[PDB]
Amino acid sequence: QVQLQQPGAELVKPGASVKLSCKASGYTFTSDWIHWVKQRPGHGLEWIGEIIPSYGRANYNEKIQKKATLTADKSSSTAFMQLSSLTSEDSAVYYCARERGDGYFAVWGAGTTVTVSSAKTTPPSVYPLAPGSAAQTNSMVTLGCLVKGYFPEPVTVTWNSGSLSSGVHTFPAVLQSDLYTLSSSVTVPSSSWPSETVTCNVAHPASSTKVDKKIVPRD
Amino acid sequence: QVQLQQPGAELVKPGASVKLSCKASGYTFTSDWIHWVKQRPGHGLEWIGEIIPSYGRANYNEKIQKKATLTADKSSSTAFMQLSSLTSEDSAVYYCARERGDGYFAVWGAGTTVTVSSAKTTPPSVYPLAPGSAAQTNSMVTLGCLVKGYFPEPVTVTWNSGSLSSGVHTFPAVLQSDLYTLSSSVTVPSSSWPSETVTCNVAHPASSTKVDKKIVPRD
Amino acid sequence: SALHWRAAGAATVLLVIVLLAGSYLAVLAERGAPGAQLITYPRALWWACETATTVGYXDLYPVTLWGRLVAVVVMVAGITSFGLVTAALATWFVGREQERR
Amino acid sequence: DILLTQSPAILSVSPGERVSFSCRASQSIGTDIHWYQQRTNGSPRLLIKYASESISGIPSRFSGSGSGTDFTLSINSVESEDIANYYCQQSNRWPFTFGSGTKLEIKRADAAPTVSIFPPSSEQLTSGGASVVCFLNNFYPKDINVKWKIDGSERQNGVLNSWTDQDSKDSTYSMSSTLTLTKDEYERHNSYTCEATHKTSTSPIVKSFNRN
Ligand SMILES: CCCCCCCCC(=O)OC[C@H](CO)OC(=O)CCC
Ligand SMILES: [K+]
Ligand SMILES: [K+]
Ligand SMILES: [K+]
Ligand SMILES: [K+]
Ligand SMILES: [K+]
Ligand SMILES: [K+]
Repeated sequence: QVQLQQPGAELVKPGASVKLSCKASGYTFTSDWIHWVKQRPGHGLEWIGEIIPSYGRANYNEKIQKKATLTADKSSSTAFMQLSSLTSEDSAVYYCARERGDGYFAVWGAGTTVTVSSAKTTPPSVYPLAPGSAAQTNSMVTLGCLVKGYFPEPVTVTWNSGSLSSGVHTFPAVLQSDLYTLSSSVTVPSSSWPSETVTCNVAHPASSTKVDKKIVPRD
Repeated sequence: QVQLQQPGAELVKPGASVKLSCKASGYTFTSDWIHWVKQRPGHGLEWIGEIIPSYGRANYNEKIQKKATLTADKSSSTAFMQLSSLTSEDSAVYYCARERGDGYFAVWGAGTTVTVSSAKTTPPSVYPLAPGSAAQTNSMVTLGCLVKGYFPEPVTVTWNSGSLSSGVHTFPAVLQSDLYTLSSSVTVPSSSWPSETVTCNVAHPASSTKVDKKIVPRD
Repeated sequence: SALHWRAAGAATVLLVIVLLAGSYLAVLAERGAPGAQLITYPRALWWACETATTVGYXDLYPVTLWGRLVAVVVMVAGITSFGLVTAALATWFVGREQERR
Repeated sequence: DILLTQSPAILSVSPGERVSFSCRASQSIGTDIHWYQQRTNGSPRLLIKYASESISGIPSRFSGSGSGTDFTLSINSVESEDIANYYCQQSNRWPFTFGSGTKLEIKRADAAPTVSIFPPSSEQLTSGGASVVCFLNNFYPKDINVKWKIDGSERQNGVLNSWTDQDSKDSTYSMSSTLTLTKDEYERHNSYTCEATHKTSTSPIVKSFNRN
């Protein structure tokens, strides 16, 4: 089972502060340290700090400006990172990781996408994408679903609740007027659709909204 | 209170010798070292030597020629540096500093400006600088005082015994015919002068002469 | 309080004194020698402790004649003191063992 | 002996921006590096000790980092009062040594100079001398030229100039030009002019006075 659980996203206004969480499960020892790593889009991994829950002490990366304060909760087995007075420079994915005190990160959280914007949260509109009536087909057919009008990132798109992974392409989002848009693509053998269902599941953590959209032929 | 007190200046003739002093106050410990640092105009800090008063031992920078001999006086809490057989190369500001035996210089003296010249001491002439009768004024007015005919450096210029720091510019001295000249500038709201006094205080340590000069409008 | 116990406590107080005087004199001896590292007091007291217990990691050590002479006094004072305690624990055990007989 | 190299020697940054000074030691010195600030005409001031430890009385804006041979002094959102020279110093091995220094320079908005002309004082004349002082204050960039005209005719003899370093109050520069002439030479002339040529104006800013 997932050893470190973190929220998928957090929207924060410039100057404001947010507190990220990392809930841990599995074996826990007195010698465990929880680390936080920051990664900006298209960039590398940057170490932020660490904390040893069993004792409550934290250390921080001195090469960078201190935006973080780490704390832990022994009873709930949760580590927290308080980021404060944020700006666009602070927008990135923040991962927590666990180290058994022997130097390497055995396991990582999925990461919390943080966005620092004055903008406002907005769920995505999910529309189907079935071939046009004149579109000829081969041994395979391609369907997809369009996701637009959302903010902030990210959204997770799965096909048939995950059972359909092969033949899937979800394109990167594009930003236009404080709203993101992306499309996901799926290819199944033409003889299997629409006899066998094909639904796209779209989750948008920042608004706590998950919606499905079955893909059927036009008219 | 000022922890290390040093004379403002010393004039020395080539070949002669001078003994600089550094009087210390505040907490004093057996583990204190007093350091001497030389700085030539426009250049960096150069370590000269150190002495541990409680024991009387001194060490010196081996990379440079030895012009210094350090001694200390336990009773008067004063450290002394005897510079001997000086030349123009030895003209610079000499600072003393205190280190609690842990490697860094917690506090520094104001420094003694040393000048090696065959020239002669000469107090500065302080003249006023009030706008001309035709000079139009804005919401602010600028006054100043001219200091010329002095030697050696330096001179310290304050406005209203220090209470007037903001809006002040004291230009670097210029050397001409064995005499220095400089001017200081002050800007106060035009409505405040001359209703409220504005006097420039000029101190010249090398001649033990401090003089004031109130600034009033012409005729 | 028996002699062995007194000599022990006395050895311990003397050790603490040798450690503080050793730290002071090592810095005094070493400043002035180019390349020396045993030159500020907090690390010299630590150097003094690891010398007295004979651990000698190292991370620091004297390079001058007087700093080394100071090092030898610290070594000998620590070895003597820890040895005095060992010998005091022996006198204690021997005495109590003659009572259990 | 340990050589401390500070590069670049001059660092230019924009107000509020983040800056970093570098200090490299010729050999490894753990964290035995200390940073000092020295403003124009001031004495050095301790800013950070042992590479990253705070000093009481120093704005939180200042921070240090590094261990080994490479050290950094950082300033979050630089401001005018930070204009100065910065030095590192090591205490790992005898003898202590200093780095050569980095100068912090701030790039602010262009500012026209405030020119002021001052006739010689009566106290000075009485001693048989005359000095006409002109101040070109709070301008930016520092590049500037000053011309003297006596009765409409440019004068060059007896003119001494002086420039200040970037001001730690507003990040500007100022200059003073002084025309020194005998009471005689000063008596056989009418008007004196000070002309300032600066990047902020195609036309020169001038100030003049006539001894009536
Ligand atoms: C049993 C003997 C243990 C000796 C431990 C010495 C540690 C020296 C040190 O790192 O100390 C570091 C600090 C500064 O960070 O120095 C101080 O002001 C502390 C005074 C000792
Ligand atoms: K041993
Ligand atoms: K050993
Ligand atoms: K050893
Ligand atoms: K060893
Ligand atoms: K070793
Ligand atoms: K033994």
